[PDB]
Amino acid sequence: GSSGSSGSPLGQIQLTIRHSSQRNKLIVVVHACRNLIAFSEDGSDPYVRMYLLPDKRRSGRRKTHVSKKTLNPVFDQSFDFSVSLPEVQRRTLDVAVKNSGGFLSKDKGLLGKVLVALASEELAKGWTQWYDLTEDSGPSSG
Repeated sequence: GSSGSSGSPLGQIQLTIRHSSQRNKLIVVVHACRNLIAFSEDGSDPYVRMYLLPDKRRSGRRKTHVSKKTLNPVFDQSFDFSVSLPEVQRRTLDVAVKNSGGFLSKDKGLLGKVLVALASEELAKGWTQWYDLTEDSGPSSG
């Protein structure tokens, strides 16, 4: 280990995950994000991306609105996906918050991303917490 940054400079995000066994669906609410560094003070366009791993098909892509001229975007929206617990369990919810600044850049510019394990049993009830975004460097157990 090496001494470096102290805290979560990339940013964080709060998502309420709750999978009902009766409805066999996966509900995910995107309250809002904070501490989202901008590639340029001028203004960045932060946005949350939700993907049901492993499947990454570019068809079921479910994301929230893209706020402009702001670092702390707010959507407070709620999504849903018809998936049985048996599956969602061995699956993962790829949640990455990048900036849609495709203007004179030619890159996605990853600001921050965090993975969540839906292999929990306390999903029916649901929980709320701030997932501290981290760098790409990480295991992809899809």
